[PDB]
Amino acid sequence: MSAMSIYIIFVSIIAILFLAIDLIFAPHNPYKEQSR
Amino acid sequence: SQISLLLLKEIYTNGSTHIMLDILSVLAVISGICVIISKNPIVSVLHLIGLFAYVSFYLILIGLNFVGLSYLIVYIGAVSILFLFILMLINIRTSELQSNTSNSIPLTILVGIIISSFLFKMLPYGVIISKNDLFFITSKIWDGALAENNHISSIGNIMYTNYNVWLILASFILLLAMVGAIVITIKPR
Amino acid sequence: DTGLSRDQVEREFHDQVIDPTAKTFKDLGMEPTDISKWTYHYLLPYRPSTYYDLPPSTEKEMREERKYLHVLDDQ
Amino acid sequence: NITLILFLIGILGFVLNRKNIILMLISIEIMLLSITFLILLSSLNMDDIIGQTYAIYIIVVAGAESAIGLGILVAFYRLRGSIAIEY
Amino acid sequence: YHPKDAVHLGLKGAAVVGGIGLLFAAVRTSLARKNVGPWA
Amino acid sequence: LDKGSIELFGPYGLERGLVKLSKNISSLSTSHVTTYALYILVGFILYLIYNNLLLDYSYLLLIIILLLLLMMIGE
Ligand SMILES: CCCCCCCCCCCCO[C@@H]1O[C@H](CO)[C@@H](O[C@H]2O[C@H](CO)[C@@H](O)[C@H](O)[C@H]2O)[C@H](O)[C@H]1O
Ligand SMILES: CCCCCCCCCCCCO[C@@H]1O[C@H](CO)[C@@H](O[C@H]2O[C@H](CO)[C@@H](O)[C@H](O)[C@H]2O)[C@H](O)[C@H]1O
Ligand SMILES: CCCCCCCCCCCCO[C@@H]1O[C@H](CO)[C@@H](O[C@H]2O[C@H](CO)[C@@H](O)[C@H](O)[C@H]2O)[C@H](O)[C@H]1O
Repeated sequence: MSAMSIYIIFVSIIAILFLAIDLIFAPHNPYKEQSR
Repeated sequence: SQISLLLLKEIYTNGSTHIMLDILSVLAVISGICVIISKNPIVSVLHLIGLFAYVSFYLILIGLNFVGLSYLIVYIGAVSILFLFILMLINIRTSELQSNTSNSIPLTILVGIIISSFLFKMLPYGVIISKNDLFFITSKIWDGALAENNHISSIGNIMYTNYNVWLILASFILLLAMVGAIVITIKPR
Repeated sequence: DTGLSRDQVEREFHDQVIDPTAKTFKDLGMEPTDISKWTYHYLLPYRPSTYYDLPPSTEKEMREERKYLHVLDDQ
Repeated sequence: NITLILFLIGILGFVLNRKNIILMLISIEIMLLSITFLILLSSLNMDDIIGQTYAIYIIVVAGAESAIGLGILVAFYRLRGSIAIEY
Repeated sequence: YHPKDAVHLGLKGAAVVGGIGLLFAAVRTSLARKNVGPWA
Repeated sequence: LDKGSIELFGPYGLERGLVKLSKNISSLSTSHVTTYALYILVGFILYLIYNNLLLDYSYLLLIIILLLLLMMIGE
């Protein structure tokens, strides 16, 4: 394949992975809790 | 004796899949559908920024880099930003912009058939070119490849000389959009 | 705790049966409260309410907007 | 064929709009992106640079209508306080 | 001269003229000010 | 006749009909940009239908004359 294609996918993988560590490893509390 | 015509794949100087065009068409359509159905005008402008990107890539993918990059610089870069400014400062109650869309389904059905059935006949053969399937064929040239120019150099060779009247009118349209929009918004002094 | 497990699903099929030989709130001088009087309190933090979700305006207040300038043309 | 569909989307934005003067602003630009896009794809077919240039000048007039359009919409909002259409 | 099938041609006008008026009713429903629905 | 059918089938009939006709047509003009845009597209479709189906010119007049009568009728 071309190089420009493999480059965006690679960055896309890295950008997903940092989500994975956050969503896997960081704690997750369920509680997510007018003028002109 | 053996078949004279021989078809084989290209190992290194290949090209792109035509599959990507069918993908970028689908998302452009999908993105465009969400523009005119979204309740919030902020969201519709976002679906517009998406549509401009898919069309930009479609053009880059078929060789039109300068204009495809121009669309990126101009629409997503600057027009949709001005749209975002205004839309994030005007007070918008998102229920006063909501109309009964279900009524207009029959008129959507009617006008979709009539426009599609007529305008499609007007398009030329090359645009609707896409079971024996026709393949397009290309070959090299040498006299015409002596000093090849990128599309922007070819546009430049004629944009400022032969068709320079078009530059004059455009300079005046932009100049009018400067004076006129400043004069109808600001309080002088 | 995923909120569903093998034994927890079986808990779904039973209904609470009140022991008639067991003492209750009243024996402790207390009144239970129902959950309907409390839902607004304990769910108010979970209420996404911005200027967007507000109702369409009335003609009387649309007139009030004509006494204000909604743009600052000198800033 | 994509050019015609995207033209319909801009048309249908006018079919389904009783309250959004902003979507009327938007759909005009979707219609312009169809016509510019059709000119461009036919220019690639005929090996002509004038189709590319005509696209460029459509893009420049398109941005200028956005400035005039959002400028006039600002002038209206200053005295109105609402972009809504009573219906 | 060449005789013409009246019933056939008569229906054509009904669909041609009636077809246009169906588009007019589509305008009426789209501009309805209440939630009247598509089948209206 | 003189003060009757001659005036009902004439100046007084035409006066009464036309004023009602024009009140109805001007009841279309609502200064709603959203409604004006639909009217332009409607008027665009009819032009395309007319000058692409090669419809009989008489077919058009029936529509035009039939429309005028519906504006004569109120409610
Ligand atoms: C995009 C790639 C595919 C997805 C990859 C990432 C997957 C993420 C999901 C798996 C990890 C979940 O991460 C975990 O979620 C649960 C539930 O919200 C949280 O759990 C927390 O809230 C729940 C609510 O029911 C409590 O019962 C639990 O006792 C508490 O610890 C954890 O604190 C969090 O660490
Ligand atoms: C072959 C058919 C005949 C061919 C064309 C004939 C057309 C002649 C019809 C004209 C109708 C009368 O035209 C209209 O009459 C009324 C009175 O009735 C006038 O109305 C006027 O007179 C009334 C009398 O009370 C007053 O209120 C006031 O002076 C004024 O309003 C209008 O100013 C005029 O517009
Ligand atoms: C010697 C003959 C002289 C002829 C002069 C020229 C005649 C002109 C031709 C058209 C005249 C107008 O013709 C007239 O149309 C109007 C509507 O516009 C009708 O006016 C009325 O119609 C019906 C009654 O029939 C009413 O319920 C309705 O409210 C009203 O509009 C008259 O009934 C009709 O007679």
